[PDB]
Amino acid sequence: KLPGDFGPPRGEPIHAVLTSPPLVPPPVNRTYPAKVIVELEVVEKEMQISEGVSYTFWTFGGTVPGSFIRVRQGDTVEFHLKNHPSSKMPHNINLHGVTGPGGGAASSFTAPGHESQFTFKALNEGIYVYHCATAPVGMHIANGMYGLILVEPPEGLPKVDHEYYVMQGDFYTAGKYREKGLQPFDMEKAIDERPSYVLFNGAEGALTGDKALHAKVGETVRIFVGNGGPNLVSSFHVIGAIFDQVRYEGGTNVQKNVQTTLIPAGGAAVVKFTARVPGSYVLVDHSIFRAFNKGAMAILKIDGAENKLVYSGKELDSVYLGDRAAPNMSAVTKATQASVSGTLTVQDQVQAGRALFAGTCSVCHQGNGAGLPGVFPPLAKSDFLAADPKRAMNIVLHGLNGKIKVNGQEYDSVMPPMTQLNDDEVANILTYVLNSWDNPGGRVSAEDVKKVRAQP
Amino acid sequence: KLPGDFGPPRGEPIHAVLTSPPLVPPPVNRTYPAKVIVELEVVEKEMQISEGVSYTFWTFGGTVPGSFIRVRQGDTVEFHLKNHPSSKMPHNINLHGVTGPGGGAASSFTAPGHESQFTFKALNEGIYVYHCATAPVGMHIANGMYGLILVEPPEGLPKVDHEYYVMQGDFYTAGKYREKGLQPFDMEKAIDERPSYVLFNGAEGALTGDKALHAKVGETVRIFVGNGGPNLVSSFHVIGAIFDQVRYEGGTNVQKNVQTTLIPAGGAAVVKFTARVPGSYVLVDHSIFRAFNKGAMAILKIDGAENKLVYSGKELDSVYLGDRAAPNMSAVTKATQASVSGTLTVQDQVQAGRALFAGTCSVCHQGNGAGLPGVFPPLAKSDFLAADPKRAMNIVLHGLNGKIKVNGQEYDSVMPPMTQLNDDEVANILTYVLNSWDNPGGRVSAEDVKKVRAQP
Amino acid sequence: KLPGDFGPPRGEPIHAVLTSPPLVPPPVNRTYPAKVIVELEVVEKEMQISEGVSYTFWTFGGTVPGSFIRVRQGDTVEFHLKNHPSSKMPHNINLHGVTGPGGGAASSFTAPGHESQFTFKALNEGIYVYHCATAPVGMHIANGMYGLILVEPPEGLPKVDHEYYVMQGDFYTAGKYREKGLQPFDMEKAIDERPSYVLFNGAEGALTGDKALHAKVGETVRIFVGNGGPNLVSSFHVIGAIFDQVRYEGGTNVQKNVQTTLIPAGGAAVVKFTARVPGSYVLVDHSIFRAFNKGAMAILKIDGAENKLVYSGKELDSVYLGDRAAPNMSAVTKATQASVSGTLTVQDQVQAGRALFAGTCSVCHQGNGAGLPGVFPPLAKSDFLAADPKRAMNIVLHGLNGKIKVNGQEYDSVMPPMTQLNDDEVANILTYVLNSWDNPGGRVSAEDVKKVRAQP
Ligand code: HEC
Ligand code: HEC
Ligand code: HEC
Ligand SMILES: O=N[O-]
Ligand SMILES: O=N[O-]
Ligand SMILES: O=N[O-]
Ligand SMILES: [Cu+2]
Ligand SMILES: [Cu+2]
Ligand SMILES: [Cu+2]
Ligand SMILES: [Cu+2]
Ligand SMILES: [Cu+2]
Ligand SMILES: [Cu+2]
Repeated sequence: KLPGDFGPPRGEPIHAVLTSPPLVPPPVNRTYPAKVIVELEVVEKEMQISEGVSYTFWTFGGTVPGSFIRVRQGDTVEFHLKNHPSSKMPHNINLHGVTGPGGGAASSFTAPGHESQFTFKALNEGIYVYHCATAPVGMHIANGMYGLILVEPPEGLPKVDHEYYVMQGDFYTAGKYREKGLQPFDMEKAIDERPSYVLFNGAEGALTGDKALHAKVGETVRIFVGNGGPNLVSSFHVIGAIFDQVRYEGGTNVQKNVQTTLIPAGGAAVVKFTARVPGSYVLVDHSIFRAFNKGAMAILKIDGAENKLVYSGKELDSVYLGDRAAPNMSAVTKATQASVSGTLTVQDQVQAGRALFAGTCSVCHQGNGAGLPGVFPPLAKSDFLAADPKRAMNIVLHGLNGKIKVNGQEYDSVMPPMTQLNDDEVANILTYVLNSWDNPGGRVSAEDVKKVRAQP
Repeated sequence: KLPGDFGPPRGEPIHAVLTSPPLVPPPVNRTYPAKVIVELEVVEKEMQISEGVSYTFWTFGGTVPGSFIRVRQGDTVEFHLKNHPSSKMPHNINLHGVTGPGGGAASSFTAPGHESQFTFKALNEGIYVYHCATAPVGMHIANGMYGLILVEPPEGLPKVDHEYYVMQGDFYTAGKYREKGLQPFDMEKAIDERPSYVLFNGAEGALTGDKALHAKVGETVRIFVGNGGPNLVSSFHVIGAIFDQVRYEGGTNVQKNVQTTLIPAGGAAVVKFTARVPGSYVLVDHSIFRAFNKGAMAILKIDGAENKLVYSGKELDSVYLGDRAAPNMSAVTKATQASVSGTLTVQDQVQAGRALFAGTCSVCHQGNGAGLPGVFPPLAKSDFLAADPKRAMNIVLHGLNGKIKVNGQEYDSVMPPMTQLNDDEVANILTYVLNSWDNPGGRVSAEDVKKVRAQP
Repeated sequence: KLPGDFGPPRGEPIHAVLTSPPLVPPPVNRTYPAKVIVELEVVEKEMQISEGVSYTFWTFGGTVPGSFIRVRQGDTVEFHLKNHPSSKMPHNINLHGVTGPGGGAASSFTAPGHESQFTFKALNEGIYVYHCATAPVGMHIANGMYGLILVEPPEGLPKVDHEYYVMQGDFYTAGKYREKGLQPFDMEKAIDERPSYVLFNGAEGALTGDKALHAKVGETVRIFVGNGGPNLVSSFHVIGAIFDQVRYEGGTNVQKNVQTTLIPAGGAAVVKFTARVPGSYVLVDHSIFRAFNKGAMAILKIDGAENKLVYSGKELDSVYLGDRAAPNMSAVTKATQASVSGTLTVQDQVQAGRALFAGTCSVCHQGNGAGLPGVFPPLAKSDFLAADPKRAMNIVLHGLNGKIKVNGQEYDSVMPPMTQLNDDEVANILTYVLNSWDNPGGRVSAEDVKKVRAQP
């Protein structure tokens, strides 16, 4: 035979359940093959890739990753691709797991305002990436045109308590990481495989803080994990936990009891986790500068009873989660909007600075600015700061070392430079400091920082 | 014992069958261990890495990848490496799967005009990369000095209908992708792992168009897949199909039913495919900018009956294959030769432009230049073009957006910049357009494009 | 239950055995669960990353990688992290394999002069990376803050003759590869994943020459292999041998009989090797420019009887090991110290040049400078050199091609440029040549080379 030889479609056609990340459609829960009608529409739209940073995404179903598709092995799928009339570009679809030329791309070419259709049998069980395959293919994928399709085995997957949808992608902005405004696609960075962001589910903080995934102690969690690329291979890892199982695509091999696993560009895996201890468990790309400098972190938050026999210790997770430990960074979004409108207040800056100060400065100066006597000097009521508040701009951008004295105490240490911070970020952080802990007040502007950055 | 303990060589020595890519030597078809004499010669030679782009390759047996070697586990191999007297460099060989220092490299050091020999027992069954290991090793490998050796299990591999040889490599030219002429090796790009080309079998289009691999519906195909590197890891994938099996080197684990698989730098795998539906099936490195911007695409073309129950849809594959959908791009080769000779005609430019227009422009403007009314403006008999044919150079290089009117119709859309196109490519494409569809004619030269590219 | 449900700790607390690379603590050799007290101290210190190149490493226990920790699955581990008072930075620890938030990082935040403690049960058997997780996490890891923890299965691992500890890392210096002096961390290179060094065990030559690992023909060797990253994925490979087994972390799957294996950033594997033939077996990252241009090579040296039936050939391994074939390159270290002190002699330069000449020049000009008549011209008593010893600086930096005559013999070949050599390296190499083989003598200085490099 062929694989997936389960008989002809039976019953009425089914109009398929699509879901937006991070949710999954329900199990199909049937024992017969069906004709499944899938309707998916392309929408090109601006969304926030980071706080105060807009990007023109190209999407399947209005999200990155695109809508999740769920069918049964042996189903006949009638696929309808619509391209919204607001689109500027033509689009198509290639579904991994399809048996046929281009995985559909050859038959789904769709101009703005049009619709295409093609039909395929799902022979191949597994989790599979789908993506646009319109020239230039790389640009389409880089702009967010990918998602997952699950083809269930005929008996269905084993029951779990939660199923989630998480997809990594690499993104290429003309501006640098966290540079505000509408950021165009940068073809030069893309060709060179030098992304400015590496993200889960299309944005920094998409799955952190108040947007974390949830489960309880004792529960099992399945995550359908994709890597849309376009270019990067993920050293996919869960901090502080282990995967009971990892299965790639439709593969017969299943790895068990691993914590770090390589997902190819265009690859997908199903992972399973059992919650044992409460807290935040972090999904990262363990090519570590991606996770901690470019946005590649997502959270699964577990609630329930402690188990001190398994893990007994403090819970100070801002030291690595940094500015993503908090529920959100909406103050940054708001300050950026106000700056664009020309209505930025001191308090707007202060609250944005407060959000950014977490991790970035607090790891050494503490959340209250007290420092640690003799080791990290205070920012709280700092005579050194007050003596020349402007010099703080140079200190942040270019670091500080050597002997200094602060609130009558000697320091001889090293503060690394932080030149990667953008002008608004430095301004906002310093404005927060100046207006906290009985410091002199005032404000620093982005334009002030720009001038200091530019001196030799 | 050791592994491969099958007895002493029997019979007469065998003088081994070497083959050029993409073919494989026949199965050894024997039940006893032999002494196998291998003779392989290094040749340094210019070949075309892309149409009109020459490169000085360093080769084992005159090809990239080098000649395929096939032996049986337990054989004693007497290896003779010759370095042709025309070579400028010394060379040697390291065969993965050899048990001994340097995999042979230590004993096969061979100056131009000389020959070396060493003997090894093939203890280890599997598919293995071989490559040069002469300082600087990276430069030798980057210049094309790698291939595969198969060491069969004693009972032989299972019968299939076709066996093919495909090897990925990353290449480092001083010039940019598709910049014409003889391109030197670029050490700086190589150290930084920033290749200009990523190719199967040593050239763009080596396995596309009229050079595709072939099979029929129902047939099984084994591909011996290598990654010579030097630096890249391939997210190796078949578009529109699945691998029945993937086996790395001589490993005991075999993965089944996967579509995307990671091949390490210096790694090799045996994959198996069963043809089910007619059409072109694309082998790519799914770090997508490699596949679609740097040459990393190869084709397996399947002929036979349609199976509409499995796949039913149109077959417009130029939308992703682009300029590699056609049998070849020989017009580009020819135009480049003519340009070098100072005998480039308008028609030379037109035919080269026609080849490059596929995908690159046709995805939006159509193959006939008609566009799509209101969405993509026409190039065919375009008043906007005719009004200022020179401005077309800026449109290609730097894009166009905003309200415009063309053949009495309003457009308000976005044409992305295409700055990665080389000066000759832009010139040739525009010359094609000007001389097609009752457009005004004339020509654009590479020197014209160069001037426009250089303005602020 | 949970996994690792073996009963409560019994007996007295055990104060755990830590070891420095490349050694491993002994097998725990017990059949009951224990309370294990681990004491690990962070020390920030300058060490030599390469000969004459210093770097400020941040370390767990004074080494890179950090001290190896060995416990039994089911143990309760009381972990004490001390941060030495000389440290400038705060630090913490995340142990992969820990079940709990941050793998401990959340509870081990430790300022200079302080100590922290947290307790965890080792539920998960396997080899696991541990690393610092203090913001900015990437900088901490890049500076060398990683190591391995082994959690044994309850019955212990199978007996082998040797166990070794090898950990890859990528490093980011402001200066270029082999540029002398104290090299700061370079954040820009790190974010871009463009390392200047890629090393085993924290330094070039850490495991080469007289620092190689050892075993004998017939013996089995287990290596606990880590990849600390921060960013790179290793195409981990043994030259001239094969791995009997490769097992990732605590995974249930075990691959057998492979030579090349991908280790994720933050990943760890246990590999097993059986010595069959004498010689040097090279562990590399087979992204080849890492192994041969950035330091990613380590040696296992096997002593014992030859087996000519398995491998019969010469042993000229300087052709690929290059300057790492010799016991060390201490002459380079010494010349650099002398240069810094202003006491650099001609002989200091000569001996440093001699060390660097191996591979770099000897592959073509031979170890004795004789060249090969008609193919590679002589450096020994070279009239061409003597005629204009200064022009040798341009020859090394920028190459030489075309017809030339040397000791009354015609050459028409190509010497590639070697611009990646640093000014001191070129100076020292040429000083060696001038003072060898009855050449005219004199010296070339680094400042001379600097001037020539800077001309147009
Ligand atoms: C890794 C530790 C660390 C981080 C992170 C850090 N600092 Fe510092 N900072 C120091 C140390 C140590 C000094 C003292 C340097 C010396 O001894 O020369 C210092 C000095 C200062 C000073 C001048 C002395 C004083 O107390 O007024 C200012 C202002 C300052 N830091 C602000 C910041 C701000 C704002 C941030 C975040 C953008 C930040 N620092 C991040 C460690 C750090
Ligand atoms: C992704 C879609 C797309 C691709 C690919 C594309 N174009 Fe365009 N092109 C457009 C659109 C849309 C416009 C109109 C822009 C506007 O509305 O401001 C345009 C405008 C033009 C115009 C001016 C208007 C006219 O009709 O004369 C020329 C000339 C042109 N394109 C040529 C090319 C050539 C040649 C190529 C390939 C090198 C190309 N274009 C590739 C979409 C595209
Ligand atoms: C890959 C081969 C190769 C390597 C490696 C190499 N050379 Fe050469 N070298 C040549 C060849 C061939 C020529 C002659 C070029 C010609 O024919 O135009 C040459 C020429 C020379 C000459 C001038 C002719 C003479 O004999 O005096 C000098 C000096 C020289 N090399 C020094 C060096 C030094 C020092 C190194 C290492 C830093 C080095 N070369 C590395 C091959 C090499
Ligand atoms: O556990 N590493 O981020
Ligand atoms: O199926 N991806 O090119
Ligand atoms: O065997 N490769 O270096
Ligand atoms: Cu698209
Ligand atoms: Cu794909
Ligand atoms: Cu070679
Ligand atoms: Cu190799
Ligand atoms: Cu640290
Ligand atoms: Cu980690």
